[PDB]
Amino acid sequence: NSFSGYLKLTDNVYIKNADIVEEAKKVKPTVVVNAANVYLKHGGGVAGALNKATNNAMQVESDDYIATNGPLKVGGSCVLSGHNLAKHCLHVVGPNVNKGEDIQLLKSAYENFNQHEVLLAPLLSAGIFGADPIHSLRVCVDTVRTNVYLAVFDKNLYDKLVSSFL
Ligand SMILES: Nc1nc2ccc(C3=C(C(=O)O)CCC3)cc2s1
Repeated sequence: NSFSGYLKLTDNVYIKNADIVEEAKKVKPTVVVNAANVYLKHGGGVAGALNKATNNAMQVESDDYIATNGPLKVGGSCVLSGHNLAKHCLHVVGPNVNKGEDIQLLKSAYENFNQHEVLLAPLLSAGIFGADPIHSLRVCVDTVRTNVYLAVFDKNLYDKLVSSFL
């Protein structure tokens, strides 16, 4: 299957009201982005959901990556297997502003997307990380230069995001 049902916000950013787990299972994109933490512990939010959809194969692989390479930096990323969701998973660490991490690092986090021509992604630093989701979409639009398909689960949030752009 291919991406379908997205609204084009800019020349390279698309958005859909969808559960990113269901989009990944259907489309099996070349790259799905995980909203990760520095130790790749996929406990809640989108990370917990993507890891559960791989039946914990993502966490076992992530633990081996950490033991061999050490933790990521905030604003950094690594490429691991996408398992059943994608060819690759790009694990990207946005700042956790609820813990005093600098919001400037949200631009650095999205810059990691530019190494891939097409990605399926969530909004970074939204949810448990505490950033305003409409600010996260603005940083995405201002920073990502490649084609990004953003999936937003919550209908109320999706409608707010689309209204801020159109
Ligand atoms: N299967 C899924 N579990 C989750 C968990 C969290 C989310 C989040 C957002 C949303 O797109 O609505 C914004 C903040 C967190 C999405 C999904 S899809």
